[PDB]
Amino acid sequence: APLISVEKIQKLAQSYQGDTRKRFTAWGNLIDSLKKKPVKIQLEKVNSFFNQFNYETDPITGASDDYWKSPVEFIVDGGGDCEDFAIIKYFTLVAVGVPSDQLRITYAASLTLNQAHMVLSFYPTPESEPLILDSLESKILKASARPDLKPVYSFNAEGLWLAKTSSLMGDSKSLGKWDALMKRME
Repeated sequence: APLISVEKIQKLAQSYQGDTRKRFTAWGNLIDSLKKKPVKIQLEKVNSFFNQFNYETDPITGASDDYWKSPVEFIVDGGGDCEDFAIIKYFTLVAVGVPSDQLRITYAASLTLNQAHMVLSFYPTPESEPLILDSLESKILKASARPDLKPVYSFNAEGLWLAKTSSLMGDSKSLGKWDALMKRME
């Protein structure tokens, strides 16, 4: 189960220069600063730190790009699409100590944009309404406060779940891009 660590990040920073090196250093400092902080602060600061980056879209569809970026690729490129934002936020939150089973990257239909839109969902308990960490909204809001998002499926390092339409947990590796992304991280 692939890992982000401050030590790995510090070494990565040294292999780059200029603003790219600074981005790696800032990412590791973020992770160090958020350990043993209140969950809500962990969520907020990971959300806000990454929300500053370049938001990419496919210039033809206006939606997400085909390729899924690992956290290191996101840092190197200085950004990515909505899916890439959710992915780096996920791995960073696991790194600061939020239990992975409370985090599910969520593929949703945007009823307002008329296109797919990915976010990170945080579940206080499995039967709670999730809190939505988004790249097109600075606030973290409950699912019911985001009626513009209709979840389709969600996933993390461990599993895959279809949105209702408790459920059977598929293998996360059956998402080809996700399985490949996690291997790239090894």
